[PDB]
Amino acid sequence: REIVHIQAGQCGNQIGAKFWEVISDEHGIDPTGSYHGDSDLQLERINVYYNEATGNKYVPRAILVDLEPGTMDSVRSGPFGQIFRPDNFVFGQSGAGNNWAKGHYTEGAELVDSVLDVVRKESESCDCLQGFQLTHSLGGGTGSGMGTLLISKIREEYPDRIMNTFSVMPSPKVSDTVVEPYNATLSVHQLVENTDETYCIDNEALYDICFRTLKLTTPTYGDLNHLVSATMSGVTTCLRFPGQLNADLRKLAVNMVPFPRLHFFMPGFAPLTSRGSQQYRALTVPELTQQMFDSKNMMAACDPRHGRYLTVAAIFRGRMSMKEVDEQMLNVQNKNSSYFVEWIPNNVKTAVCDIPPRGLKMSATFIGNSTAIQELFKRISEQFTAMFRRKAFLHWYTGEGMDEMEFTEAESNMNDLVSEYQQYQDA
Amino acid sequence: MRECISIHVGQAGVQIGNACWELYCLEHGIQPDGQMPSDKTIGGGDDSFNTFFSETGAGKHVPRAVFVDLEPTVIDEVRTGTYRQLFHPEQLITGKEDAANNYARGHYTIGKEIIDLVLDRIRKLADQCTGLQGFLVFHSFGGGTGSGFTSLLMERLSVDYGKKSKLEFSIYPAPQVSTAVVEPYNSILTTHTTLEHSDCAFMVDNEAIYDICRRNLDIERPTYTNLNRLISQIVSSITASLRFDGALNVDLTEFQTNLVPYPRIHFPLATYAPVISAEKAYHEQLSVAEITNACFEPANQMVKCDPRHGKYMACCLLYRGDVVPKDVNAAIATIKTKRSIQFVDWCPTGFKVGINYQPPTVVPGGDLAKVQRAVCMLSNTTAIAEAWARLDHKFDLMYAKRAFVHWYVGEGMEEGEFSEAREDMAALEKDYEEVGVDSV
Ligand SMILES: Nc1nc2c(ncn2[C@@H]2O[C@H](COP(=O)(O)OP(=O)(O)OP(=O)(O)O)[C@@H](O)[C@H]2O)c(=O)[nH]1
Ligand SMILES: Nc1nc2c(ncn2[C@@H]2O[C@H](COP(=O)(O)OP(=O)(O)O)[C@@H](O)[C@H]2O)c(=O)[nH]1
Ligand SMILES: [Ca+2]
Ligand SMILES: [Mg+2]
Ligand SMILES: [Mg+2]
Repeated sequence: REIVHIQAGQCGNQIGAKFWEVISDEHGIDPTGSYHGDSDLQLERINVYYNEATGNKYVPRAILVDLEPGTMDSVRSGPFGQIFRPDNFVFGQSGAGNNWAKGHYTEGAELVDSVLDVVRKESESCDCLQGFQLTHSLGGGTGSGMGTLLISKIREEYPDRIMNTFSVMPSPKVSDTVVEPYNATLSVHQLVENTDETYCIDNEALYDICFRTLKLTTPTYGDLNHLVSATMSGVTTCLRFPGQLNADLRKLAVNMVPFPRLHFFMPGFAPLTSRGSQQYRALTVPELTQQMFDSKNMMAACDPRHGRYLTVAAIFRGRMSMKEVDEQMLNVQNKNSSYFVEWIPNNVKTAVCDIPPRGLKMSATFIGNSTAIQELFKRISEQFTAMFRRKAFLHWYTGEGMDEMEFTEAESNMNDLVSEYQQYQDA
Repeated sequence: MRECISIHVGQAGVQIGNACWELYCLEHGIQPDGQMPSDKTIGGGDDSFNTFFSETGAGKHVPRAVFVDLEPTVIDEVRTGTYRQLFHPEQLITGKEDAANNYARGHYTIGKEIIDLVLDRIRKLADQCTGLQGFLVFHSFGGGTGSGFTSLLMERLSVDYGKKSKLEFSIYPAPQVSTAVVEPYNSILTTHTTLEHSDCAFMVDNEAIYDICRRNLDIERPTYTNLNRLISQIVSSITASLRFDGALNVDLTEFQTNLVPYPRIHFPLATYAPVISAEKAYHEQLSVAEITNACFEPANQMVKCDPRHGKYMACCLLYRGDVVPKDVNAAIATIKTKRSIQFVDWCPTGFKVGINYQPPTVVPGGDLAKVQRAVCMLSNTTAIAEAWARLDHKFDLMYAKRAFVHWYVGEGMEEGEFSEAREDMAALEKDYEEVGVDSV
């Protein structure tokens, strides 16, 4: 069951590269593409993400996309820059100017067919393609605008495949431009309709974690991407290593998505660590379970106590007592049963994987579908409305052919999504 | 790629061009003959400084610039000056008869005779571009060429280059160095005509620059040379993001996204620091916090107005030199709890920051102290409308009596163009008033 990976825009390519860097190390693949590991667990399902090449070389099934060559040139000169298939580098020259319209309708529409040629070339090599995963931000132009354009066209050509995304949400605390709420709202509209699974990665939460918890006075994007790569590794563990639970993208979707539009997940992770800062003390299982559920460990700036969990997927990594894990997992549900919907019996599922990530002897990754996620979309909607009520900064969009009505629809659909999440919070 | 083409129109535009391009050369280590030893790619390249310089096979780095004036004596000094080898003779264009402080002559009578030749020479630069970003236009509001010919050119550029971006550096008249009583007329006419065709315009109040030279550099009677060397530093700070690369470097177009909430509202206020003499800068280091706080002293603005009695729609900080984000963030946090900084209710209050590690440079024998770090704030304030208000009032005083209007009518203009232009300015003042009102 092969997965085709796509990374779009500056953010998309910067976390996308970091992702391939991290899991390549876990699968024992060096920058050359050669395997140098000591466990056979590493190679059993390496076909999910890697293509097998001459000399038993492994090549990521990854497609790199951008409307400017800057970031992708940095990727190609980065640590694992050479592992990527050079033909899978598809880039324009004009950029998107943090403009959704440019990415979706003009600049990106010019490039999108070239990208789909590569997607198609990769897909036909697959014995049994299960689907796609996209990494991108929603606050810019390329990843947000062209990324959702790609999603729409992939769904057209592969309507029976799963679409998955890692979507970075914009935050004023970590902001490039004022129009990020516009770009994000337009994108969420697209995501609600055309993805089955979306990991909501909030730059607000990533900032707060770095500041409040990791005590980083002034966090960079590099710091923020330490958390993202750690989270991305964890939520894909069940897909990359042998196991019985949530092993493919469809079975994850069937277990996590009770209603088709409500497919926006809160990722969580424990223990939280900063770059370089060495951890010497391994956490106990009770500690991992408590932390991975705490709001301070959520990658989406939402209070889980303000909502209810529809579904939960948990993945413990390392050498530990699987009996202690099940005990602690059952304790959380039994002590805080109110925060789990009673009309989905046994909605918490747990997996365990012997291989821990690098630098930690054990870890836990959390994937929650909570109604509390509405707080994320409400926040975006408020920032959106503040500007839109005065039609501020809209000329950037009307200049590319967009009409005000399209903003109104996007606004309305996100507010509908909010109310849908609220409907089940009071069930 | 991302080439930018500079167009210097009239005496003010040209002489400011001299200051800017001299300054660029020193910043990039380019010699007066155009050679650049540090540049190992001979005859071309994709480096950041190539946005402003093209390269010949002989290793000469040539400004992507055109100089235009309807009279030859100012550009002749360039043709025979220190940097004469820098420009191809075709980049330097002159007529024989200036516009005589008359917009009509600059736009119509004299200007129409040379406009086609100018567009041809501009076209020759553009075709050498692999990815032309846009134009930077330098001109005065007061001169007949600066006002009249510029507006004609901007109109023609919109036709020949569609929606390709066009930025202005406009010299706003001051009585201390004024050359004509009719500069208010020329100012209103060119502002009205260029408004639809400019994407972003940086106004430079000559009186603001004049005062800074007097107060901060102790120059008893500033010359154009004093003013231009100061102006070129602000221009350099603004274009630095295009000419240099860096991790924390933010492109001017990204700032532009924040600075222009509506098409007509495209006049950012510039504030630069530190402006200080060698005598005072000695054994005195101005920290990040100090130069940042100086950005909110109205005495340091390129345009005379009071932002403390207005509302902000954007605030951008463009640092250069020894600066790190930590110190910037600390300085900003302090400032917000001590200054009169108030935003409109429909816009976020976060300051957008850019840093170019390349330190500030000064021209030999210049009045500015060489400092380790500088900052240019670009803000969008309703207060900048005060500059329109002062100009419009002076316009009204004369036009009520139709003083000097016959000089314009004699060159083919109609009084309807004056009234149309003034009505547009009144609408513009009202626009800046409307954006400041709280939402309902
Ligand atoms: N800052 C600065 N302002 C200048 C300079 N030269 C002229 N000005 C201003 O420009 C205005 C006059 O316009 P000019 O540019 O000199 O005239 P012009 O553009 O050549 O148009 P003509 O009437 O045809 O000569 C006055 O307000 C001057 O103060 C200069 O070198 N530096
Ligand atoms: N976490 C993270 N967020 C980023 C990064 N780069 C940009 N962003 C965020 O994404 C938005 C800007 O989008 P960007 O990816 O630069 O636009 P694009 O290149 O046109 O797709 C803003 O909300 C940024 O905070 C990054 O490296 N990491
Ligand atoms: Ca070169
Ligand atoms: Mg970006
Ligand atoms: Mg002249």
